[PDB]
Amino acid sequence: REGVFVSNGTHWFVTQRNFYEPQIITTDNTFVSGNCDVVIGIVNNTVYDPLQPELDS
Amino acid sequence: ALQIPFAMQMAYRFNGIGVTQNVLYENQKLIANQFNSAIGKIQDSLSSTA
Ligand SMILES: *[C@@H]1O[C@H](CO)[C@@H](O[C@@H]2O[C@H](CO)[C@@H](O)[C@H](O)[C@H]2NC(C)=O)[C@H](O)[C@H]1NC(C)=O
Ligand SMILES: *[C@@H]1O[C@H](CO)[C@@H](O[C@@H]2O[C@H](CO)[C@@H](O)[C@H](O)[C@H]2NC(C)=O)[C@H](O)[C@H]1NC(C)=O
Ligand SMILES: *[C@@H]1O[C@H](CO)[C@@H](O)[C@H](O)[C@H]1NC(C)=O
Repeated sequence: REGVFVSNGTHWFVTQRNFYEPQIITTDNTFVSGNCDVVIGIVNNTVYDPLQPELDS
Repeated sequence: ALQIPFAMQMAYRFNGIGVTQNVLYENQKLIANQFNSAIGKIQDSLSSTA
């Protein structure tokens, strides 16, 4: 939604474009459009869903 | 000068005009082809219009 995806070599994070401030990638940081077969250079990772732990417990 | 992939640079350029970056990424080939054709048209104009 804002910022870019970065990787320190082992983990992927999202951070604002003008200042390194890594955050866990969640559904509140990103948006969904299309699928994996269209975007050139898309990488595999996981997106944390803040709702899941609230309903699991 | 902070290196950035050109496609991501264009993603920022698109966000700056109110067009969500997924439009760029989904249409990256079309946009690149339109850019190359526009450049070719610039070449033809400069080579033909005194
Ligand atoms: C990339 O970032 C991740 C996330 O912080 C790092 O993983 C952590 O590393 C520290 C040690 O520096 C551990 O104490 C944490 O438990 C790790 N957390 C997880 C979730 O793995 C990772 O080490 C970083 N990689 C580099 C090369 O710095
Ligand atoms: C990212 O993950 C997807 C699956 O989540 C990978 O897609 C697989 O691609 C291989 C190669 O054609 C297929 O044989 C598999 O069947 C695909 N998976 C599924 C679930 O259909 C994709 O290749 C991965 N990309 C990278 C760069 O790791
Ligand atoms: C980046 O370019 C290299 C070749 O220099 C290529 O092997 C690699 O797959 C490319 N990655 C992406 C995401 O386009």
